[PDB]
Amino acid sequence: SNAMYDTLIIGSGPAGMTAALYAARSNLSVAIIEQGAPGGQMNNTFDIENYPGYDHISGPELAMKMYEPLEKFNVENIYGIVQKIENFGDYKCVLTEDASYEAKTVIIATGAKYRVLGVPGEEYYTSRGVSYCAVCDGAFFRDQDLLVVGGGDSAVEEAIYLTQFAKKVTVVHRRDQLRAQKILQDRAFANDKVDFIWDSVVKEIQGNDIKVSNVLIENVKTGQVTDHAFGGVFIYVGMNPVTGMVKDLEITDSEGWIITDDHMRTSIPGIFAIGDVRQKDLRQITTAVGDGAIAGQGVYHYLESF
Amino acid sequence: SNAMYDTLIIGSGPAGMTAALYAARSNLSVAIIEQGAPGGQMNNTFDIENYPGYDHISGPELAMKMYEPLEKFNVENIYGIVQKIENFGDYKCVLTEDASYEAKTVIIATGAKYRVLGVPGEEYYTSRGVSYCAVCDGAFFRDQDLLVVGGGDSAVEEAIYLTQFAKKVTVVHRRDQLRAQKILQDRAFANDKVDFIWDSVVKEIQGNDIKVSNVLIENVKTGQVTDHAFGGVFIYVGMNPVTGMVKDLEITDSEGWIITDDHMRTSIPGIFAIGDVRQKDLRQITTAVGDGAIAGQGVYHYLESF
Ligand SMILES: Cc1cc2nc3c(=O)[nH]c(=O)nc-3n(C[C@H](O)[C@H](O)[C@H](O)COP(=O)(O)OP(=O)(O)OC[C@H]3O[C@@H](n4cnc5c(N)ncnc54)[C@H](O)[C@@H]3O)c2cc1C
Ligand SMILES: Cc1cc2nc3c(=O)[nH]c(=O)nc-3n(C[C@H](O)[C@H](O)[C@H](O)COP(=O)(O)OP(=O)(O)OC[C@H]3O[C@@H](n4cnc5c(N)ncnc54)[C@H](O)[C@@H]3O)c2cc1C
Repeated sequence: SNAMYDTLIIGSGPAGMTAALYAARSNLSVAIIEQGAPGGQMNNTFDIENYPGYDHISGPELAMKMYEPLEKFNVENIYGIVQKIENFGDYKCVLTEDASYEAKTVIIATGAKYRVLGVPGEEYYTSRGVSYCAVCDGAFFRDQDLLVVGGGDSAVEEAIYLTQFAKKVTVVHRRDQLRAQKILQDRAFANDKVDFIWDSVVKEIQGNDIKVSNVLIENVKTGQVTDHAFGGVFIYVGMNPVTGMVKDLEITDSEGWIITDDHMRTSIPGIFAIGDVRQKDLRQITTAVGDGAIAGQGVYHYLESF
Repeated sequence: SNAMYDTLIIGSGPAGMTAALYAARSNLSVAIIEQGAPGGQMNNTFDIENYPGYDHISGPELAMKMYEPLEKFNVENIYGIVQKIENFGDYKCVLTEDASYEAKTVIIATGAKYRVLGVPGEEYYTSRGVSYCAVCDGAFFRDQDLLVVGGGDSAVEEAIYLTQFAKKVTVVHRRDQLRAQKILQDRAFANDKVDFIWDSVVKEIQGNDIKVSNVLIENVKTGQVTDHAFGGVFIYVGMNPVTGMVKDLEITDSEGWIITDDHMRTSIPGIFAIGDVRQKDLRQITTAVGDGAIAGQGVYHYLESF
């Protein structure tokens, strides 16, 4: 089994860990290849209040509470940064920067990464006033003032979604026009709680080491900086799926997200994808948990029908 | 909102409760109509070890740990047994045996019910040696003897899945032939750890008030009873989706499971179905949690595009 696993799972987020739980619980050889801390994007989240069974919990302690039940089920944890996964039909290879492992099934759970703005203080106050997920932390900033960065569909729709909690939502954008659909533009201009600052760029995010308190906004045309008071900032600039190690396999779309079906299975038989690395709409721990369960239990079926 | 909810959720299992969590967290009027105890089929499960974030936990305490965070989010809990849900386009009605409520969206989370055998002691030792779910409690009965009831695809495949933990698996069936596919029949006859008892019916399940210890098996041809020692019994006879209150809507299949797509939405716009009441393959708390999250967050989108 060391020479050839029943399942190797690339990634240790909620998805990968759930697939490992189900697959190993079914008495299969399971190993997770993880670059760094078990938890993924979770280790960057202050508080989480939309995972059922937990009123409130932080990223790291929930990651550990998901990881520790794996040792009981013989999940072998392997450090590594996967560079390539190649298919051989009856078996597949997964290559490290210094090792390489064989498995009958590969489950891809590498997730994605929120693109960033490049602003001093955004790293600092991330998940403390800075957020890239309105569905995620929007309910924490009730009756406060929020700043939304962007001018596409994502920024506008996430802004009017944020109107469900905040007293006011202002969006910044480095231009005088929106590139979003005219329907959502009209919907935004119609909502009272949203106003916008045109031809401007976020210069720097400032707070009191605890929360975000204010942001310095620079105007691209004039060049002068003015400070504004905001309880929160939400930025959406796009996201990067971690799919560099499956470019050879033609399982991704144009933007690089892996294509699967109801059963988490890929156009390549034996390889599955779960979680946020997937083509999907709602990217949450609850969705990654559903997904991971489906792949972990599907591994047994694929192996049995052999 | 009392006269017309943003969302009414029929059912209080993991699915319904997760949809209520997400929908209410998005600042929407949410009420759950539940017949009885919050938890659904969970309140019948001894131990659960495949829900991420919890090493081991019982049905009731996990149900409560999922329910209590709802009061914080203004989820209104309404007792009732839904008899009919009718559609009016912009709005829908949900009828009790004595009341009736209007909502802009209905989420159907009524789940299903495991059909039973009608045997004395099966009720008693349910989830204590009696189980209707091999994926669920199969990993508890490692290196023991297990009895599988049935002769279709479900019984055979669940039996050879049970070979991954048990030392031996014997299946009972009231006939001399199997009605399963010949491929799975051959696969079963090929496995060493499975043997079968033909032309027999389970007469009664017996134990020590804690575990299942033995079962009395009657032969349909002779009529004589013989006792056999089994650590576990797993029965699959089919399942009944709770879809009596949506017969009018043509959203079910021939067997009565609700048809949805990726987004949990039904052929009827505004009505969603989640959890085990759905047409799906893997029915777990993790799948119901994914599903419920998707519907709860989709309610906001459907309402906004109005
Ligand atoms: C600021 C912020 C706030 C959030 N708020 C919430 C919230 O309120 N609620 C909520 O439910 N979720 C929240 N999330 C999490 C969100 O749901 C994520 O999308 C989710 O954690 C993704 O899970 P996943 O397992 O699919 O992917 P991830 O957890 O992102 O998986 C990434 C993992 O893959 C590994 N990996 C990647 N490439 C390689 C490689 N080549 N080799 C080896 N390992 C590799 C990484 O090391 C990491 O462990 C938040 C995230 C962030 C960043
Ligand atoms: C013996 C047993 C063992 C199990 N073991 C496991 C396990 O190991 N792991 C695991 O993850 N899960 C386990 N389960 C649970 C399984 O995953 C279930 O399929 C799951 O709980 C279904 O969730 P759901 O919300 O989709 O449906 P359910 O939880 O079944 O939803 C049923 C709910 O709908 C309500 N309802 C139905 N009709 C009406 C109506 N007309 N009006 C009002 N309310 C109505 C009921 O009152 C109930 O609250 C087990 C279940 C059983 C019975």
